[PDB]
Amino acid sequence: MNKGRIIQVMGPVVDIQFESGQLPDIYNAITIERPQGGTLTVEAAVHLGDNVVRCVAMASTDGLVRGLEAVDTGAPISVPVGKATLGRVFNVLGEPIDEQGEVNAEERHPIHRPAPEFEELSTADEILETGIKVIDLLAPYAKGGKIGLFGGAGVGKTVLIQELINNVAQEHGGLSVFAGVGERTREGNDLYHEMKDSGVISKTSMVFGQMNEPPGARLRVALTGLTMAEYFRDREGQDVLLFIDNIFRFTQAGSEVSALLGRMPSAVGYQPTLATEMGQLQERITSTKKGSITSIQAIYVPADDYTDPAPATTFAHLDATTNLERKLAEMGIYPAVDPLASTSRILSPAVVGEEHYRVARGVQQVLQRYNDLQDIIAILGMDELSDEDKLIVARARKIQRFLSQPFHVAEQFTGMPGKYVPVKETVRGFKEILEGKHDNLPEEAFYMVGTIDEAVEKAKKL
Amino acid sequence: VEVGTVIQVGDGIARVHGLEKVMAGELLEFENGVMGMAQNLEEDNVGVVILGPYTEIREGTQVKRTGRIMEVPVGEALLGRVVNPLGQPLDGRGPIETAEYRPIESPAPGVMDRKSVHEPLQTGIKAIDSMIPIGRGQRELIIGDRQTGKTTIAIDTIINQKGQDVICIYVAIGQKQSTVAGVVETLRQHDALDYTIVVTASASEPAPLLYLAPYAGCAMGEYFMYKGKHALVVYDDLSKQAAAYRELSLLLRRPPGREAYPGDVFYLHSRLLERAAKLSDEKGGGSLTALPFIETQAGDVSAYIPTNVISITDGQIFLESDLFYSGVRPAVNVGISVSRVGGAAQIKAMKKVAGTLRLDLAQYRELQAFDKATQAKLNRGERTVEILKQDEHKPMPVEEQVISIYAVTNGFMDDIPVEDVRRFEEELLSFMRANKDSLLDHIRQTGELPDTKELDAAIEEFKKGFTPS
Amino acid sequence: EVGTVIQVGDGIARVHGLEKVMAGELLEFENGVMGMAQNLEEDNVGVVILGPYTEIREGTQVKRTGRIMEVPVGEALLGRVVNPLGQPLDGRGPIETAEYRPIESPAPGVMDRKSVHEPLQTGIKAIDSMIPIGRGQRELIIGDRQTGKTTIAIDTIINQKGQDVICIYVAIGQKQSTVAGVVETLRQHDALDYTIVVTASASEPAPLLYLAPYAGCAMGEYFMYKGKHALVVYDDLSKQAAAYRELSLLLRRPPGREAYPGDVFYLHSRLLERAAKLSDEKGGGSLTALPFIETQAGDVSAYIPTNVISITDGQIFLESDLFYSGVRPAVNVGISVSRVGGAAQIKAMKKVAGTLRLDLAQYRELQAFAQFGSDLDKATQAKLNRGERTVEILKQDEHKPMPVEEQVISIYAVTNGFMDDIPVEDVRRFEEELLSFMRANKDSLLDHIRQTGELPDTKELDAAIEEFKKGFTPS
Ligand SMILES: Nc1ncnc2c1ncn2[C@@H]1O[C@H](COP(=O)(O)OP(=O)(O)O)[C@@H](O)[C@H]1O
Ligand SMILES: Nc1ncnc2c1ncn2[C@@H]1O[C@H](COP(=O)(O)OP(=O)(O)O)[C@@H](O)[C@H]1O
Ligand SMILES: Nc1ncnc2c1ncn2[C@@H]1O[C@H](COP(=O)(O)OP(=O)(O)O)[C@@H](O)[C@H]1O
Ligand SMILES: [Mg+2]
Ligand SMILES: [Mg+2]
Repeated sequence: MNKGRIIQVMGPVVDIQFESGQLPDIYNAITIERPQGGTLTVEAAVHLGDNVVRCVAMASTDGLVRGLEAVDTGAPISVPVGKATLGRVFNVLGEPIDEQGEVNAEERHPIHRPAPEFEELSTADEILETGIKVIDLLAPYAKGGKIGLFGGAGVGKTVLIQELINNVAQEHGGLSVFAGVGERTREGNDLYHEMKDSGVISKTSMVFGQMNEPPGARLRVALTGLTMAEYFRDREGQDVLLFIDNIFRFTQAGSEVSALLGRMPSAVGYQPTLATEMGQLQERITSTKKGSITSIQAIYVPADDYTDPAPATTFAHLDATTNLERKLAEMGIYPAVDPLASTSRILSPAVVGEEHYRVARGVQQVLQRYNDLQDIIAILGMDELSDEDKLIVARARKIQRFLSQPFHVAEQFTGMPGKYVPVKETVRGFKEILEGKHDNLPEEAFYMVGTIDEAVEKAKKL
Repeated sequence: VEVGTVIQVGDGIARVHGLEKVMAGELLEFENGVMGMAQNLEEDNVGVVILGPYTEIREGTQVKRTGRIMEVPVGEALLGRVVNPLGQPLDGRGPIETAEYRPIESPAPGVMDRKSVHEPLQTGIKAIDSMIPIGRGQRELIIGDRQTGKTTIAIDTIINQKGQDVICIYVAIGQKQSTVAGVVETLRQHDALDYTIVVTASASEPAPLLYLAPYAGCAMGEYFMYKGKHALVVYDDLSKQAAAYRELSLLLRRPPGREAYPGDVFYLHSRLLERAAKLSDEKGGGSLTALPFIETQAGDVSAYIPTNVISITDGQIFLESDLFYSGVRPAVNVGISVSRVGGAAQIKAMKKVAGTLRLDLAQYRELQAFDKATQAKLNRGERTVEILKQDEHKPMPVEEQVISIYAVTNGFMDDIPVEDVRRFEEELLSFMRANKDSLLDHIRQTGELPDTKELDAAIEEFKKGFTPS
Repeated sequence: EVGTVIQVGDGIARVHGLEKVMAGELLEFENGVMGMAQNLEEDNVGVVILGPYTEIREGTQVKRTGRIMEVPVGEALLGRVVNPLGQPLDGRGPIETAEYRPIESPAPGVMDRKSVHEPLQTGIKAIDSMIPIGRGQRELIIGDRQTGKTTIAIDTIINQKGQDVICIYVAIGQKQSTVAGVVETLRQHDALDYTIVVTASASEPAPLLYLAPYAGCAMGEYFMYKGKHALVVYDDLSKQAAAYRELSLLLRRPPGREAYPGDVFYLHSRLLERAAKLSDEKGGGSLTALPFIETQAGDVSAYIPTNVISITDGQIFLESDLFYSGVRPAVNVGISVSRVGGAAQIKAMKKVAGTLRLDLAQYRELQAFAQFGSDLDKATQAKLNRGERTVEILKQDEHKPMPVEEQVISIYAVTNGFMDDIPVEDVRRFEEELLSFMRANKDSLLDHIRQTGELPDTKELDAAIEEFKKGFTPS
């Protein structure tokens, strides 16, 4: 295998000269022993000529000296996969950062690879039943799909993530992966302990590409988490979850690497490889014949501009959006999913049934009408409304409470035990409310329950 | 064999020493089977763009001449097959056995080589066929925001060519491979695959393959055009191709301009769509119809790349976002959508029935955002809107379209409620197909409308049996 | 060991030789001026000069030290004014210390930390109530010039008097007479004797502006790793960023957005992550960071602001419109965030602040109806009367930080409706006299909040406020 010498060190870029006819491939990991203990890993980027290879550093370049030995590993950054990764916290290189002993995996897979071949892919959309009423009805997740997660601070983003891990593991037997792209170290520590307390730690492998690491580390960390998610799809046939927070910081890292390499910038200062880099990440997240990887992705929107190249390129791959609203969290409506703003590509008579679509649209039309009358009700009063609207307002308030749900992860907060509600029960429950079967029941009965039978069961106790 | 050696390489762009006798734009093959394109012939070296994965190519890697100008396989061997821009099969159904080849870069038909477009290409979609009719050899831009129904128009158009002897080419550029796999499965279920070629360069594929994808699909369509047959090419989409070509140009350090695109970005699309044409009787009378896609951002038709393709094509079909997400599908914007060919691309019956239909609906939508005379036009407008609504993957024969549009425009649905118009249409055509088949068959054979008095009686005969809500 | 200079210009020297030099190593020129090796290239070493360069020429010799840049740390720096190299600028003799720390130092890992649970009281009612800062947190103070950014940091430092918290004010790119004015303000309020002042003024070389926050961070880390608590202020990182840009562009590293290099985000993230709250196993000490950003015409989506906003745990956005109106401090509560939130507050403040953020949100939302006086229904009438009174409580004078026990009673009084009877113009005078009354007579209610960290008996507190309210004379 190939051995070289450091000729230049310029910030997080390292030029390494190798011998003739024995150079590292592009995206190969190259290890460099530090003079003061430890090992720096760098990634091969450009072949400049004269057997010199420009490399992007995955850690600090301080302390490096010109002339030090650099060893070509012979492959990309290879990371552990399988059940040894579960309940563990990793870095970009697949090394444990939790101080919890050895990671005894059987195989290590490279983080750089092509997307699945055309023949392997699934040929039709299938719903991924989360068990959460609001999501499954109004903005359902697709197997192999990508979901944009929007919401402010303290609205139930981390609790929703933990519940999706729990529900898919409990009912579908699908494990999860969390990729912290530009993770704040304080929040990574909190998330680790929060997932320990809820118990979903055992179903998830965590990978952090922390804020204080170089641009190369934060660029490739999503690929490390992705590779762990791919094992469970390809080998064990699972419908896997892959959380990426934040997907903008993946794009941001690419732009930073592109600037370090000296490429000409594209529109709005982004890297010219904007679509290519996003596509090569996103296309690997898909539904194959054996299994799938469904990805929930937190997305920052620069200057609140959705036409900006970063979100615009990201939205090209999205199949749905889960939009968390603070006003619903203030009312006590958890999960605080906005039932009008959240959308899904697979909400149609083709994918879900004709009944599902009819009921979902009916719920939307009732909730939209109630939302329009808020200004009229507040000033003029209920007597201003017609007999048709009074009934719509009554059903909308029942519907809004039946969209809430007690979570297995949020037993500490709510007090009650958690509920998994199937799609058929969710469709039936909201159908019966729209038809007017439960008009005479009180509004508190619909709040914080699973099925429609539990709402009727709650009514006698009130 | 004549050999060369790579001396520099980065981002899929290589500089090669040797290859002394190599042509400009020649196909090349590296050690590991990956293909390349000799772009620039320099004094001592050759500039090579890699047309595939470049993670096994490096300094010292060897590359050889093929002796062939950049080309793809063509002919009937590609029918029902899924390929990449080089013509390599992705479906896993064995190799493309063919002797016929055509070049990626190829000159468009001259001034005397063409004839005016006069033959219908029926999409099977009422809104398009009536108001923005496409002809054989026309170039019609399909433009609109993300998730406004662009691909569905193309697939339903392709499905509608079953039994019409028209070869179809669906070029997927920068799309998710999930959707291309879904498309080919949809064509299999509707028996549209066996006359369709699928060229795909997905979002994970490197930028030069996205760049080449439309020209490969164009070449495949051109084969049938110049042999006297008719073909349809779909570029889904040219915004991904333009962005892919911008990457290549910025990696080559070529001077960027508006929205960072290179100066030949208009020429990228203009030479592509010029090759789509209607040939003369001397040249065999064949044609290639083009449906290029452009994906706008927030409905901005005045942006650089959208205005480039509007400036090339023979009119456009704009898909409105507000209409699309409020029940109106397909969401055709009647105000700014247009077909340059127009009446020449329609049969006589469709031309006469839907002659002023676009401007009538354009007036209706203006009056909607605002009396007894204008009240009648609003009531007529709502009912005509319900007729032009249509389910996906359900093409309508032209004889059935003209009957449906004839009924609503002459006022046979005014007494019927607005919510019952979609059911009124469906049941009226069942009555017309089963009983009054001679009226429909007259339109099929001649192309002209039937007797006015006889058709009016047939509609009024059905209305007695119909029951409203 | 030894190398000779090839070219010199603009605080940068390129040096032949120095074959075994480390990246970031300290170098010594023959005249005694120091340098730092930033670029290691194939045929030369790009060195940034930490001093004057008029005596550095071609043929000038440079020596290896074999060491990274260190700074003096400990109790000796308290009350002193220093440069980023730790050299005294106040003219009050040397800094006697055995303790030293490196300028570049790794931040605590994921397992070395404990959740931020301890208040760091700024003494500012608007910040402490609705945008609370905890010990170990990184809270950005951001806004245009003359919005009150520096004042907030100085008032925070003054409020640490007698709280056993070592403060560190890092000045980057400022006028030196303005820094002299700041230390005099700290001296007059008895704040200087627990404060370290690091200053790299505008006339200093660019590397000292670049290194100033890291030097101040190292001085704060000494107390953090020893089990004590510390506060660091970077005023400001905009001028630090521009100084690092200068050096990168002079070393010909490729430019990007606003001509900054690809590692300018990495620069600030590496700085700010070193501020933390350590675990019980690691001693339980902390370093709280208050980085500054000077925006231009309110452009929070500019590159350097965008970087530091995303890195930090929250933002205190200041605005000119509020400042000119008389809302001082000029804190925009709607867009300002603290992701730590309630965890950084005592139980008393957490309970009263829930109604305060609710009332203030509804006031500025329904401010369109304000001009339409007495046409409104009584629901929106009382909320406007309540809202404008809470704004007057959130106003606060310069250099007058309030103890947390006095804040909670003032917030408790206004939110429960004990100032609805009193006019709008008399609310600030009503506050000052109420707390004077509470300090003198009803100290047992105050002392309960000091000791327990909770509210006293509410009906007893209601009785205490009502006795004062009768003695008060409106106007
Ligand atoms: N499903 C839920 N049921 C009840 N309370 C919830 C739920 N989700 C969130 N909360 C409340 O909101 C708080 C913040 O949740 P978290 O997921 O940490 O938000 P974020 O991640 O957006 O900061 C929790 O401490 C809890 O009190
Ligand atoms: N006429 C129609 N009726 C019902 N659904 C439609 C119709 N046209 C398109 N759709 C659906 O709307 C979505 C968007 O259509 P698509 O062609 O994918 O738009 P684009 O290609 O512009 O993203 C798809 O899920 C498709 O199934
Ligand atoms: N709460 C306040 N009340 C009255 N004056 C203030 C207050 N806060 C700041 N000021 C004054 O307003 C000016 C604001 O400038 P400064 O505090 O330096 O903010 P910046 O650092 O953003 O310029 C100072 O001259 C200061 O004296
Ligand atoms: Mg499409
Ligand atoms: Mg200031």
